[PDB]
Amino acid sequence: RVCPRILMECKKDSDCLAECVCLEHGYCG
Repeated sequence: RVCPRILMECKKDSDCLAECVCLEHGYCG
């Protein structure tokens, strides 16, 4: 559940660092 709250763009879930995932807005959780 390690996914600090940051708003960066993302194309796919792997694009985000840590355990974060790419949410509907196209940004990491």
